[PDB]
Amino acid sequence: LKPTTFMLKYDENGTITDAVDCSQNPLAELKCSVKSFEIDKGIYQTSNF
Amino acid sequence: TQLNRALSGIAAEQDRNTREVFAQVKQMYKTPTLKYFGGFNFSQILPDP
Ligand SMILES: *[C@@H]1O[C@H](CO)[C@@H](O[C@@H]2O[C@H](CO)[C@@H](O)[C@H](O)[C@H]2NC(C)=O)[C@H](O)[C@H]1NC(C)=O
Ligand SMILES: *[C@@H]1O[C@H](CO)[C@@H](O[C@@H]2O[C@H](CO)[C@@H](O)[C@H](O)[C@H]2NC(C)=O)[C@H](O)[C@H]1NC(C)=O
Repeated sequence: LKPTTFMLKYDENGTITDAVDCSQNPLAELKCSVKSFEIDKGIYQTSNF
Repeated sequence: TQLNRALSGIAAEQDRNTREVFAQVKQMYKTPTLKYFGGFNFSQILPDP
C-alpha cells in the first residue's frame, strides 16, 4: 500500500463505483484535477514540474 | 490554483483580443506588382517583398 491520491466516484447510495489513480499517467493526473471522468478537447492546466 | 487559473484566463483573453481585431480576413491575397494605381503610389503602406 502506497501513499498515493485517488479520486472516488460515489453513487446515489454511497457505493464506490469507480476510481482514478492520480499518479498513473498524465491523463489520470488531469481527471483528478478537473473533477471529471470525461474531459473535452483542448489544453487544460495541470500541476507544474 | 486560483492564482494559476486567474493568470491563465487573463493571458488567454489576450489572444482572443488579437484575433478579434486582426483576423477579419477570410483569404490571404497576394501583393500586386502594380502599385501606382492611377498615379496613387501605394509602396509605403504595402509590405516590401
Ligand atoms: C439505491 O438503493 C435503492 C434501494 O433503497 C435503490 O432503489 C431500488 O433500485 C432497484 C434497481 O435499481 C429497483 O428494482 C427497486 O425498485 C428500487 N427500490 C426503491 C424503493 O426505489 C436504488 O436504485 C439505488 N441507487 C442506485 C443508483 O442504484
Ligand atoms: C513611390 O514611392 C516610392 C517610395 O516608397 C518611390 O521609390 C523610390 O524611388 C527613388 C527614385 O529612384 C529610389 O531612390 C528609392 O530607393 C525608391 N524607394 C524604394 C523604397 O525603393 C517611387 O519612385 C514612387 N513612385 C513614383 C512614380 O515616383
